[PDB]
Amino acid sequence: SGFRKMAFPSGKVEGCMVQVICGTTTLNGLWLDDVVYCPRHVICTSEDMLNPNYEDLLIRKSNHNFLVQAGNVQLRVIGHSMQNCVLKLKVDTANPKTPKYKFVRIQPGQTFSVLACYNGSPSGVYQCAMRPNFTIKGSFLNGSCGSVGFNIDYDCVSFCYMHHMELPTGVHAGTDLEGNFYGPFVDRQTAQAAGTDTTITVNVLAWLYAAVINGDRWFLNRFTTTLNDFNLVAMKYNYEPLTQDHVDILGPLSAQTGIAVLDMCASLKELLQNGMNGRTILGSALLEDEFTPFDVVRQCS
Amino acid sequence: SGFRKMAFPSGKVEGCMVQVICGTTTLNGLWLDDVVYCPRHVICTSEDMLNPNYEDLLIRKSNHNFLVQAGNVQLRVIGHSMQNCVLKLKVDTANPKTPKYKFVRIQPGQTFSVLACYNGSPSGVYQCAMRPNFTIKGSFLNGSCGSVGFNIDYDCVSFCYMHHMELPTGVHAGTDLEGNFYGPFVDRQTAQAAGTDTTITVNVLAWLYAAVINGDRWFLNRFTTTLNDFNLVAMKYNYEPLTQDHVDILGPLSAQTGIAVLDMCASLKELLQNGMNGRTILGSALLEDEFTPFDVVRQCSGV
Ligand SMILES: Cn1cc(-c2cc(-c3cc(Cl)c(F)c(OCc4ccccc4Cl)c3)c(=O)n(-c3cccnc3)c2)c(=O)[nH]c1=O
Repeated sequence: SGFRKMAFPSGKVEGCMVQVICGTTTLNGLWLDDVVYCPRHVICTSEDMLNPNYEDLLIRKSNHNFLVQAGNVQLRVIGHSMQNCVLKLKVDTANPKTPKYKFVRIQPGQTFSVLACYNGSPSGVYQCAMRPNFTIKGSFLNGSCGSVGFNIDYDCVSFCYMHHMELPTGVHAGTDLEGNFYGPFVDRQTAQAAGTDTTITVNVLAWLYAAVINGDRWFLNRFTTTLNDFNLVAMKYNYEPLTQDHVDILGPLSAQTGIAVLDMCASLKELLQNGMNGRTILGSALLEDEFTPFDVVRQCS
Repeated sequence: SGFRKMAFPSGKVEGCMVQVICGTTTLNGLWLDDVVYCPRHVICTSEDMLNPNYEDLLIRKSNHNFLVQAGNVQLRVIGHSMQNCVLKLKVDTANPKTPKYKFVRIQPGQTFSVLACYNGSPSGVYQCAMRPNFTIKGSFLNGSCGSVGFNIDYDCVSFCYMHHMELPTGVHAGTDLEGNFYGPFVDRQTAQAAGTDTTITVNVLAWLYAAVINGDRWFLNRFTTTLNDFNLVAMKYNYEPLTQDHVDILGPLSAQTGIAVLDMCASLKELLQNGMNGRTILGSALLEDEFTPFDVVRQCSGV
């Protein structure tokens, strides 16, 4: 048993991380086939960052302005192009360690693993989730731009995130591997603030089901609730509204434990009202919201 | 900024995980050079596990009782021997993906990454600590026996743990890569429980320093305690004693924040008595103790 926040084995992503240098800038790149993906703000000076004209800055760049290093091997850039906020460096060598991969855009509440990298060198891996305000609560230092988030299914690596910036509140914003930002954020040094963050309700419910599966039942009660009555209460605690889609994806966990989804919603309503009272659930003194219903069936059932 | 429970990149270890079958038992092995390491209890049946005579059981076994699958490529076992509780299986081929490595034994309070595997295929990675009662609070399902714990220094993998069994309270027991158990446990189906666990005090203090570094500062105060006054309070809440060596390694965090160690102990003592009751620190409603001072420095300042 036991239930921890497991990240995916990072081996297939480590083999793709490289260092991209342009002028005074050093950040990370993702080497897949003969393409290196990195944030397009690699081409900026600090003065550009307030209102960068990325099209104007890139057209002034030549291939030899970009220094790419994979280990002790320096790759030769033979071309470049921009796709949304991601720069794509064509190189004369395909990465022999290129795994089976594909690019995906995830939705809030979805989880993935982050391979934090510095100077193209992987340093640590951790699991996190896309927040409802489209930020992630990562751990990033200066130099970590270009780090990627991912899931691995069987042997296919689905890249879903590339790290671009840290917001003033210490939270992090980025793009998918097609250069499209998650949320209303831009790669500009102007004033940007994430909206109010909320708890991922469907993930908390899935986590309570995993608690019942592992033998924790102290929080259940004899109550039920309607869907609308639950949302009116939960939204008073800054929880995300639960939808019928969410009710449906919890069915397998409801059928495995014999506890109806709206019955577990009644338990959560009471937990929000009473707190933990010194107790814990799966070793946590608060309600965890970064385990998806999919993740629960994976590590548990 | 930000702080999360961070594991080492597991790639150098993923390339060493193989599957080991003996009869009906299936678990994981560590393939380094031309030797595959795995728990010795793989040779036991359910009736054997009740009171095993390992030297007799292994003597009556053959190289042909060991099926070793590395991905889809079979590995011929050309020899076998026991070192303590770890079975060593000589194979015909050295592992081409063998990293620079060494076997080390860790102490309670030290942390390491665990690559949980199932049928020789890596499934997930997570960071944990060797508890003071020599257990680890891991996440293991059926078939994870043989998963290893490790740290990485530069390019060198320091293997420190191999998973053997789960205890009745849901915690886990295992050995170093030389077969020596962590804690007072034996690899036999018998009645064994873990001792009263305690909180790793030096790790909590380092974690509170990481909180200060990230802007969570409400728990600070102007007061100082003594190492004797603090340890008298710590023993009452099942906290490990704070030694002078623990204060010394918190030194870098003390200088970088301006919070002397015994000031942070005054903050910790007040948190121990007055509780938290839902108020959080680094998004946690309890005191985390699975980050060493070195973990904090590596993650918060990249030193
Ligand atoms: C040259 N250079 C720069 C970086 C790098 C750039 C950034 C970064 C990227 C962009 Cl597009 C920005 F608009 C930006 O201004 C943020 C800001 C400031 C003031 C008001 C509002 C806003 Cl929004 C910052 C970064 O946030 N980080 C980072 C730091 C800590 C944790 N995580 C990410 C790092 C790098 O890694 N390597 C490298 O060579």
